[PDB]
Amino acid sequence: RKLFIQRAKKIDKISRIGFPMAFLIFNMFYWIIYKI
Amino acid sequence: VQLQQSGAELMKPGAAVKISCKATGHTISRYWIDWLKQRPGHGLEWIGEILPGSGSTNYNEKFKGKATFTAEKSSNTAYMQLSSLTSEDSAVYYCAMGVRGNYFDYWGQGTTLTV
Amino acid sequence: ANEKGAHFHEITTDNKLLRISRNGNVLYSIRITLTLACPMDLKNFPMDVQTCIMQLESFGYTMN
Ligand SMILES: CCCCCCCCCCCC
Ligand SMILES: CCCCCCCCC
Ligand SMILES: CCCCCCCC
Ligand SMILES: CCCCCCCC
Ligand SMILES: CCCCCCC
Repeated sequence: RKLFIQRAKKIDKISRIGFPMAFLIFNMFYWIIYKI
Repeated sequence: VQLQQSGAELMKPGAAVKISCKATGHTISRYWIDWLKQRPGHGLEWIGEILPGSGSTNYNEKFKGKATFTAEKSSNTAYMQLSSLTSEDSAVYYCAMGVRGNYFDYWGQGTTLTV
Repeated sequence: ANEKGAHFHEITTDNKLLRISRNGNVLYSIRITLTLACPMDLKNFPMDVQTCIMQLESFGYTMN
């Protein structure tokens, strides 16, 4: 129900905070390698 | 650049031995590989030369047919197969190499041939 | 050895220089536009470091 909808909110609330982090942790790991 | 040969060879008269010159440091098909014979009592002596990529060889007139040069790009090595082995072939067989001229500036450790 | 295309310059005169010293020492300067070929390694493309070479080789004379 509406409580089941809360997973539909956290399914995006996790991405909204974790998805851009997954690109920042990649961005640190990309330049450290190819700068050598 | 280095040239690694094989161990000594004790061959019976009339047989044929094949000596190897393992080129560890450069592609074998790059430079001319030379072969020299040093029997004691006498001095050194130039057997011939082979380019291990083009199959070209230049044998000394005294060693025509006596020695036969080959090569193998899969292992980077040039072979010299001596046929009709006699007691006269008891000497040391080097595989020299001259990069900037006909001199010999890169040598192998030497392979004794006891017959 | 890897020239891949080359041409003298012949604008208003052959761009050649000759200077023979008193003991025979010859100088020889010619202007050449080359399109040499260097095999590039693009393993890390935007941040690579190339090494392009030119080889001044003789053709019809051996090293003796
Ligand atoms: C409950 C589902 C959580 C969703 C987690 C998303 C994290 C994505 C990071 C990796 C992106 C390539
Ligand atoms: C709940 C936060 C998720 C953060 C995931 C980080 C993944 C790093 C590759
Ligand atoms: C765009 C952010 C780059 C931070 C890492 C730089 C490492 C040289
Ligand atoms: C997870 C990103 C890897 C970047 C390094 C790749 C090296 C071939
Ligand atoms: C409240 C989270 C905002 C994230 C912004 C990252 C650009």
